[PDB]
Amino acid sequence: HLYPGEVCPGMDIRNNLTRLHELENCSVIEGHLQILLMFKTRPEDFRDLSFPKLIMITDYLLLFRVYGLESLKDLFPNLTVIRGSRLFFNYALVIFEMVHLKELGLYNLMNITRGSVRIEKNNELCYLATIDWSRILDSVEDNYIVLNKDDNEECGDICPGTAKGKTNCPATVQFVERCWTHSHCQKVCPTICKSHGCTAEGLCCHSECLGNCSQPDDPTKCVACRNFYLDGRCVETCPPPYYHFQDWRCVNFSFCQDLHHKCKNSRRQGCHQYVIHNNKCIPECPSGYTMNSSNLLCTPCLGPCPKVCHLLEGEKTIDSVTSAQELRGCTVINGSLIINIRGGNNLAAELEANLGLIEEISGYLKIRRSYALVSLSFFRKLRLIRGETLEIGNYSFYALDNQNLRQLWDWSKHNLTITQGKLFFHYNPKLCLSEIHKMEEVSGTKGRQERNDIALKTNGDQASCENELLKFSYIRTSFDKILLRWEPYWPPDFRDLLGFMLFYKEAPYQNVTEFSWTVVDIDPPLRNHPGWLMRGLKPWTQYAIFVKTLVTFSDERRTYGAKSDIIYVQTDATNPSVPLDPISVSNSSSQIILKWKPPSDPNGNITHYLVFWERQAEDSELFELDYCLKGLKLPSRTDSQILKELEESSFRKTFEDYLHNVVFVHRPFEKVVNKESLVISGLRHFTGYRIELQACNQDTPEERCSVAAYVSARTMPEAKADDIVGPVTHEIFENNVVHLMWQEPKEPNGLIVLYEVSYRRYGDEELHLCVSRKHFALERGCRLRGLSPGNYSVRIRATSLAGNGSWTEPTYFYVTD
Amino acid sequence: HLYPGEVCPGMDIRNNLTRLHELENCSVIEGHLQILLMFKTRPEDFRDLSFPKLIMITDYLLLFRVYGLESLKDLFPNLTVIRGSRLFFNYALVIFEMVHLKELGLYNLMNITRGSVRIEKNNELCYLATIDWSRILDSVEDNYIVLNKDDNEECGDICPGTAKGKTNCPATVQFVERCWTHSHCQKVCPTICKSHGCTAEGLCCHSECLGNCSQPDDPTKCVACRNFYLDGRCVETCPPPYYHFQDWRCVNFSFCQDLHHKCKNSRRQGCHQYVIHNNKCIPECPSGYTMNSSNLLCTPCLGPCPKVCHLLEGEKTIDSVTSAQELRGCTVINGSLIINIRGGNNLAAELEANLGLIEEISGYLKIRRSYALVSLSFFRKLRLIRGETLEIGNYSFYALDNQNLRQLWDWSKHNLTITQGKLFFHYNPKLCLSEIHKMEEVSGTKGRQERNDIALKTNGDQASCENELLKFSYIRTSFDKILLRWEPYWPPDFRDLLGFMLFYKEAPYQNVTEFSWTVVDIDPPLRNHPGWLMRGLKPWTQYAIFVKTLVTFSDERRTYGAKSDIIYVQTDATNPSVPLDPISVSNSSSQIILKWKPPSDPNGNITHYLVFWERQAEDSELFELDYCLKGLKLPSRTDSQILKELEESSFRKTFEDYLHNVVFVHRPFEKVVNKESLVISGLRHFTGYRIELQACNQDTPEERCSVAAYVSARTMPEAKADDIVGPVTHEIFENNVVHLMWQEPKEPNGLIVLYEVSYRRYGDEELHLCVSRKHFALERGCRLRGLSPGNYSVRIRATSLAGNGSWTEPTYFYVTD
Repeated sequence: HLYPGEVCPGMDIRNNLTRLHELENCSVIEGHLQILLMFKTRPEDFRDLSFPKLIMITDYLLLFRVYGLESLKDLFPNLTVIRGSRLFFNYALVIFEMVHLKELGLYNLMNITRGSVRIEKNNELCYLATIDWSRILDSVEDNYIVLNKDDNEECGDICPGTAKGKTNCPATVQFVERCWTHSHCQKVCPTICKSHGCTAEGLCCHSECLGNCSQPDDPTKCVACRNFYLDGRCVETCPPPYYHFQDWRCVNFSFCQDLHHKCKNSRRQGCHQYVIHNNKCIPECPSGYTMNSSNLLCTPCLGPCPKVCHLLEGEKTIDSVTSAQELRGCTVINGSLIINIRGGNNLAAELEANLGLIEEISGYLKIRRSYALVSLSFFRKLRLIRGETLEIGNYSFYALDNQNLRQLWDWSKHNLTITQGKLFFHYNPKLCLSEIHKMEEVSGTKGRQERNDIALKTNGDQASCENELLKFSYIRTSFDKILLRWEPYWPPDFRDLLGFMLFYKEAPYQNVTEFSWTVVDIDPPLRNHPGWLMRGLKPWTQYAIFVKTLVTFSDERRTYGAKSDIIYVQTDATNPSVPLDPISVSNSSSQIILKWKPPSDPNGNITHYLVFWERQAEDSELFELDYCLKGLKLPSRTDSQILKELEESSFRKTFEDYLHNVVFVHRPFEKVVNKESLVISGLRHFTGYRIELQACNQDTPEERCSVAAYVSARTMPEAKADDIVGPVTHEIFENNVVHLMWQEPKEPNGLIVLYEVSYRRYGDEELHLCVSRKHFALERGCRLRGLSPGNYSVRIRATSLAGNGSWTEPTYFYVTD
Repeated sequence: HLYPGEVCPGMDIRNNLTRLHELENCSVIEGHLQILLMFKTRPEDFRDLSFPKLIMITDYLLLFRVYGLESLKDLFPNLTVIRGSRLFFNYALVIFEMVHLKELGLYNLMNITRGSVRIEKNNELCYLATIDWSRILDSVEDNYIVLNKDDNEECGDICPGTAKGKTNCPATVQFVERCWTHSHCQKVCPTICKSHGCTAEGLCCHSECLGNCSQPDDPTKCVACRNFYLDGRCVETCPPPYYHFQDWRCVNFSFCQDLHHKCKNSRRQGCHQYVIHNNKCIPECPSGYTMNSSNLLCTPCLGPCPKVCHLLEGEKTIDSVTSAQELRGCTVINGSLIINIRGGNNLAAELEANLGLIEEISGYLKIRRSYALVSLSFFRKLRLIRGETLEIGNYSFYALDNQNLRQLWDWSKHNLTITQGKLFFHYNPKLCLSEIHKMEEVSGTKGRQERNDIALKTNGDQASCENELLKFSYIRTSFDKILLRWEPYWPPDFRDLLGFMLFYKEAPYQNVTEFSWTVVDIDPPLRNHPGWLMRGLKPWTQYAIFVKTLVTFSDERRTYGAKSDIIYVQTDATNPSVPLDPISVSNSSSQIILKWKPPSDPNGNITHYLVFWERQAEDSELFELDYCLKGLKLPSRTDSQILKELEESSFRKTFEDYLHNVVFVHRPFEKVVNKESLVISGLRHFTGYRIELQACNQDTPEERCSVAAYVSARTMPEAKADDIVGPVTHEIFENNVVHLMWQEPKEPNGLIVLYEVSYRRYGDEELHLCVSRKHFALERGCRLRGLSPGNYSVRIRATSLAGNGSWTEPTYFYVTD
């Protein structure tokens, strides 16, 4: 009971109202309701149309360009709740371009479980601002209501009550009215119940009811079930032996089994092979599980487990990787496959990932005009071709007009078989007959092929199918060049040899398979080991080299020629480049940190670095030239943007190039090992130092390595070393000739630039005086003259390259009056 | 005189000082002086080295990593001016990474004509901040002086004068000294002369001297010539019969002629074929001119005129378009050409532009492993191959291992000949023997080719060389589909036919040459005109279709098969899409402008538009429902961003798709022709209008076209139409029953929502009152009661949907007391 009708799967009404009355009985839609493209329909047609039994909708509702529809108050008078199991572009209710629509009329919808509402292009619709979307939908932030008649202030939304003081329903927030139509207005239950709903008297329903109820506190009287529906009784969870189905109703095993039976054979278009798992009738077994036909339980399959991908009409054409995406993970293909890859990028890897798990093809495989393919290696696991379905002429393998196809599979490792039909190969220039004969002997189709089945004049013609072997004889290397030699091969008829080809490329690893190369041709020898010499190689790199002959195509038995094996050759090393960014920082009196970067061109492995730091004496003129005479200086020793960027970069690159073809051949030094930083200790304070830096790779056997990079730094001085020590003695010979004998700061910051002497009469002003190095040396101190007799005090300060010093303690001294 | 030595071309000193003394005599360098990579050099080596005669340098000066060089005061003691004719990376003086360098010493350089100075990485160089670059170089804004010993305050730059009051040279701007070394300091001439210079006494030189002079006002005593040098006499312009040479000196015809004689044969590396033009010995004739061997004048050559491009060692390999750029504009190639184009983009057009002007190849042409080439059409003007140089085997044309080569040239239009040697073709799958035989008959090489010269088994095998013709029999079109038929062709042996191929592509123009396509295969008929039906076409487009047979390669005489001619087929038209963005704007009482855009899918040519505008009556409830009762409303009728953008775009695209496969079949209207805008006239003021808009393409023969797009608008009202007209009459029946008989605004803005009446006692307050439509209709005016007797005035205002009106004139009226 609880539903007079059945459940109707969602449909797509279009272009005729005769399909709309299919809902004459059913009350719940376990699909989506879409009504669109209704042009000839007139408003008089909707006057006598209603679906009062429709209550529950699972997925969503869509309306688009339905002429003659004025309001839904009659179409869906009892639509209670939209479950929103599957959303339409993240929308559970879409109303788009609904001309002639005046008002919604959905006054019986209270709950929308998922999604938002998108109403747009409704130039006639009114009654939108009078809707409490907060009470209807839990999360209203995803709404979209624009370009309507209520966008501009034009809708006179009037709902019952105003003639009697605005009764029959309340307002909410500014306090604004909420109403659905001109006759029916929105109903809001008390907040004391979240979503169970309330009756007319306001009494709340049972916790299991959703939206509406008939008798308060009765799970058997709900109209909608919050969790699951069961024989007219809402329940939180379906007890055994019932399984939750479609997220809203509970079913027995028999129904799911019958649906699966329908889906096997008698359900072609998009049926779901329902299997029971985790007490849920899921449409399909999830990842890492398999379906067992006995009872349809998603048992965890061990390892790769079958995923049969039945093809539509038994034929699929793979043009690009996107078409292969739909086939991803399919191990067995129940049909025939066609490959027509004309172009793309980085193929044979994504294709291998998507299709490598294929293990069987029921029908036939056909490779046709696949220009970008180079090999069929991407069919990693392909083992057997059933070939139950055969093309015209009873063909199982069809290869045609492949330009770059060079091999099918490695037949020293791979196994394959074909049951029915015969092979076919035409217009495959780069595929020799050797693989075709491997197919006749391996696939067991030797007795099946007949005349004209395999083209003997268009397949093995332009291909490279050398069978003999070539051995390198003399190999020597160098820092730049490489000389190569091999045994002189001659075909049975010497006139049929055109020359050799040499291939080489950068080989960082050893995973080179020859499937991007530099080709160099070599003339035949004059009937003397033929060879070639390289010239443009980069030092200390591994190279992959192999030589292939080139023989003309005589009409007689093919002289297949010889191609050597792939070998790896490593170039020698040379002296590295200059280390980059040498920066020196002083943080102590004798500790200077040094930072740098590895050279841009190591040209080998950098075994050790080399740092030379030498003490630099101070400048000569700082000694014999005065710095306090009139006129001096304190020796305080401490697209245009893109175009200019390219110009500067090219200038720097030009100088780097100049540094790269130079053609190479008692100071305290330390060899840094595997470290890019170095500190120094035991240095004189505040002294200029010249730092020469080198990078090196070879140490013991006649060591030779890079050229030097220079940088300089000065250590931090000592604030104490410049202080004056010793009593300041005074002596006058005849007439106030003040001689000042006092010790010099024999440990200064570099040197003593000048002295300053200041003296002051008691209660009088102090007068200062300079003392130069030359004057101090010649006088062995300072000489003062023209001073009035009395008692004075002397303040002496010393200056160095660091800066001004500290005045000594004022030793007051009295000259006779 | 004026120069004891000759002029030395600029060189590149490197790795040994033995090349430096080559300047023992010459005094002017008409080149560039670069000294770099001097490692083993010691400072003692520079002690006894000087070049006092060097005065004038034309291009620039470069120093880089010259160990042992302390200062240039001895190297270049008389370098007066650097002309800077050709700059090094926009720098006329580069000093980079000069270790051991202390000071510049260039105290005799005054003028730098062009470029700036770049001094960088000089951790020892000082005397930089004491340089007046403004006086030296005219434009100093391009200087670059960083990362030196003067960047940090570490150089005590001291220059003579301080011991004697800073004399012997002045300062300039803060006022700062300018000096070159510790012994020689910069000399600045008085501003009264711009650049002619001054002597020791300050007297200015002649206007033609540059930098320095010996006797003031003497053009014959200058050291450098401002404009041009001539036999020790500076001159503004060289008079005839002398021509300006190298921008600084004048020469006779004999010298330029001898230089050209040296250049033609006995000058291999980079000589300039000097020709006299416009009184200048230019290195080469400019664009649009030619060289005549009689007198070497750049006469204007008529039309394409020869530009012979002699090749280095007679062999050039073209790998990419960049390699072809160097050959651009060359009409005759004196050498041999090799083509090895392996890849690229949009080839055969840029290559044709760069190389299409070639008219002759002296040596041989060789196309080898050119995988990306499709035809030799880019050799537009190639006519004759001289073939004086032949490879091994005496070959002139060498084509080898070309995968996509399909034709050489069209031999109904092109002409070609080859003098010496024989042809060669091997491993050209897509080139049939027909063109090779065309070559044997056209080039005149039929008698030269011998056995094994042309491969008969590896050229015309995989190619498409159909010779017969196919004629279409039945062709009919549709709006979407196309059905095609042709005459049933059968080869001589019916078993050798595999099927037909059909090609079609979008064909906007008719310049289709079949050289991007969609291929569809067709099975042979059952021995009944074979044909195909199309399904995925876009309406109203022109299609290029041609059918090519596919016949197996029998061992007997080739059944070449038949390919039809390229034909152009145009699909039918259908009803267009909806017009985009319909916007309506009101700017008058009856004028409303309308704007829109053409439909996105015209599906033909839009002959005319269709606009339907209908008057909409006002809402019904506005009449019978009061709007002034207690409780009312004034009817004031007026990466997540990327993901959401893609979601919205896909939603719109889904609805457009829904609109695209609909499968199609008395109002005042007007057909707009070839106009996207429309205005309307003669409309009631402030009335709702519904506008239905359509696009159309077919008019007379059973017209049918797009579906409607809707939009609505309202006209602007009249501020006068709402005014009240007519006297306001009053009458009291028994007891102050004030009846107000006055005319209604029978022409309102939509309708009269309500009236308001206000009356006031003399010197007292005014009280207002509403009047509803129903009350006004039933009372035929207003009724007033409960009013004290006396003299009053009435103010009446009318309201409409536009808004509040204007109160009428207060007509004071007296009721009996």
